[PDB]
Amino acid sequence: QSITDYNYKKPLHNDYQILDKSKIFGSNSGSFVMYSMAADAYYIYNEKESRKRYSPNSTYKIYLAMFGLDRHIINDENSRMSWNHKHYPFDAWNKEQDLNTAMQNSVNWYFERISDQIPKNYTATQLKQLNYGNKNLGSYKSYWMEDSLKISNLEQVIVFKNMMEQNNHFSKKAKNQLSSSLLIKKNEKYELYGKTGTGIVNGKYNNGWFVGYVITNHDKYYFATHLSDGKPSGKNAELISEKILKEMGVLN
Ligand SMILES: *C(=O)[C@@H](NC(=O)c1ccccc1-c1ccccc1C(=O)O)[C@@H]1N[C@@H](C(=O)O)C(C)(C)S1
Repeated sequence: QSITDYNYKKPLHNDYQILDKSKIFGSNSGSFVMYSMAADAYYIYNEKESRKRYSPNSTYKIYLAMFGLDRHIINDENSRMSWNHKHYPFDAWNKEQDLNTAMQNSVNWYFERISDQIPKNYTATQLKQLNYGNKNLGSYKSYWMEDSLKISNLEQVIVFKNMMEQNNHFSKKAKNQLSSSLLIKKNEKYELYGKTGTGIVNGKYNNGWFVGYVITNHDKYYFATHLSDGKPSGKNAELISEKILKEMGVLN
């Protein structure tokens, strides 16, 4: 909307390292950002592109889940929601959900039902405290889905790291419940947590995301891949993230 709604220009006062992951990105365009907790350092492929703000799409379900937990819309004993019989094109959406199944299968209606219960003033307060991108709530409907609210790839990392790692307003039990819903892979070497997002505009992919974090025995890393062109889907952003993280030594 405004002059600053499409970019993040705040300096990184940290140590940062330029990466070249162009061979992994291939015919896709976008950026990758990682932050290491132990190093207090950022690692960025395509820094210019990492500061452009895009709709977060389904990655904002991270924040809707945290808000839903914070406001006691869902909890640790019961995060179940019944299906209202509206037919969806995916069978995984046509059934009862809890936080885990909704996050895993990116069930939009579950998060929409959460958002409907959240008053605009609370969201505005939270996006301000979190420094969430352009903080633009617009019409306040599905404002995170190809709409007013935009965030950069660099901000996806900073905002998620700060939300989880600072001693703040969100409880440890909420943070733990969200983490459980985001767990993708666990083995002897690492735990990988994350969430995809895919935007579709006029039948074409236009905006792919995979935002998450890795816990190893030595460190914790927050990361995000954004795709703006080529085949810009969440699925592809996840594949790219895994290839990059592997090369960097984060996954062993
Ligand atoms: C998350 O971003 C999300 N996005 C969408 O569903 C979406 C966004 C914009 C336009 C269309 C759609 C969409 C996708 C699938 C089916 C129907 C529709 C629609 O509204 O017509 C949900 N998350 C994605 C992810 O990558 O995790 C998803 C593709 C699983 S769907």
